[PDB]
Amino acid sequence: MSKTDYILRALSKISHKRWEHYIINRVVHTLDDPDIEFVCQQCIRKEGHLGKIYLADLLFPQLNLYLEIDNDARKADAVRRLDIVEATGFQEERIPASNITLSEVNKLVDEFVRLVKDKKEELENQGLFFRWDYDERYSAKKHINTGYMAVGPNSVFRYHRDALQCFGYRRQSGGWALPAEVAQSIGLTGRVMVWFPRLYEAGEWKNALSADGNKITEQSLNATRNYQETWDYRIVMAHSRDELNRTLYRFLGVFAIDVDKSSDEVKVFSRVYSRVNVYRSQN
Amino acid sequence: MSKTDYILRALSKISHKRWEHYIINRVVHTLDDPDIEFVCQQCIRKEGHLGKIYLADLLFPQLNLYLEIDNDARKADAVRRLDIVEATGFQEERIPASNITLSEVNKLVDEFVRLVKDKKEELENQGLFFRWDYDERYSAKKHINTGYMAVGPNSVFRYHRDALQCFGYRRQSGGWALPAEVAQSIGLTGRVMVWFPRLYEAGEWKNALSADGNKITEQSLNATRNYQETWDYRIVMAHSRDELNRTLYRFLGVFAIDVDKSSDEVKVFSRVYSRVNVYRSQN
Repeated sequence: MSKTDYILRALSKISHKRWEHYIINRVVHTLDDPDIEFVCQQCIRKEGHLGKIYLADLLFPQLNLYLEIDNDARKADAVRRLDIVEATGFQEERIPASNITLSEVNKLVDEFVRLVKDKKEELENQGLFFRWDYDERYSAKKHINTGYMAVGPNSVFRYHRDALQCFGYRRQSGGWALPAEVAQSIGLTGRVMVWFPRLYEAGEWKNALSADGNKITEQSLNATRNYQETWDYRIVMAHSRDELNRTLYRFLGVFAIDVDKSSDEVKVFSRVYSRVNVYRSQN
Repeated sequence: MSKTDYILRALSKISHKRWEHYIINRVVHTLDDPDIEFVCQQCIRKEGHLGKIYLADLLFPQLNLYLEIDNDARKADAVRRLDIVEATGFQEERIPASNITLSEVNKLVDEFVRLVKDKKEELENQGLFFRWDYDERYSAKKHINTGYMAVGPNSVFRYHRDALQCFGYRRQSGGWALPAEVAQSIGLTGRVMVWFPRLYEAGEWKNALSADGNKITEQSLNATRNYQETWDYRIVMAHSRDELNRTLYRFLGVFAIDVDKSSDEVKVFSRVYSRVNVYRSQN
């Protein structure tokens, strides 16, 4: 789907909520910068472990900013396809969709579009800002540039071959063991794999994700596939879906078996690191 | 329906056509002037007697400007509710919805929004520009100010009492005879009425409007209501409908019986004047 195709669907998909459509459409158009990513109607986890999902109306991946304008339909469904993103150290600006006039409302938008304008001066003054690159939407490139990978809007991957490239894949269905070299290089101590899990009942696994974002539970339905956990860390790239029901893999963080809580039938993994360095064979 | 309610439905009703929604929404927002009327998806007759209806995407009543971006669904239906407007001496600017990039497309919008910007400098320099007045959307006020009334977006009226006020109604179902005073005052010579016709089969009349806009045909179904035309001019304010199926009365022009072509059963009226002065008992 083309960038414009993307841009044109983004602005036009918000016709349910009339107030939201205005304010979204105003700001994006107002701003008139095609070097700036924006996401619409992205469900979200916010600061503090709450298990509560919020709907962010505008999110700018490349600045840690989202706009909120104050739904159980979407929230329940996105969760259902793990279409969530953890937006921590993400600035929240807000706009009230009640008890206000347009002349004030698009004053706020006028103010907020300055933020977006000004919070990009910093990232350009500090040489951290990298112009929106749509065609590398779901690739490694960003991550190899940065050298690390956090939970966020950025760490999403179309295919397995795309996340494994951040961990030395040169050539990857199911799981991939990092070579002991890279494992140690990126600063994980042990025996380490990337896991591409389903986080629901699927074939022979009834898996699950805590509301927290912080505990994976996995339960084998078939028992000939009960096993002993030999891995010290799992880097988890969970199966999830688009608004258009396409498969993406979301980086959930680096997890590790909780051994007391775990069993042969039912293992429990806790989240240990919410980011991870990425491996380039350098210096 | 509130102005904002209007403004917010206007921008948000265009989600069928993705290219159109962008360009509409860009320009209106881009322009950011609440002292400017705009209409969306207004079907239209254009220069030269063609009987061909076009869809104008943006129309600014208070400047004779509409934007077109290049449908049989709407066209057929609007006609069906006489939701047409004759836009003559109306400037046409155009934008191609095919074989173009966004960076160019919103260049055009950037240019076109200058026109809208600059074609309002004239009407302010020449003291003719009167800031958008939504709550008098369908009233007489405009017309009493101007002193005359043309076919156009402006000459539309919620109730009969609203058009008859332009012709001396002080207090009006069916037809209203202008007093001989006003008839002569506004410069029509004869015996003159305002007609509020249905322009289709309705109860005891199978009426019709030529594709031209220029000939009303009326045929009595009941025959005890065949009559001799005694009126010299009919000022016609035709029954029509909103996008939301509310009744409005559109000024079609000043018409007169074509006597050769007419009959007892079936009278034919031709359009003689496409505007009309309006009566104030002055000087």
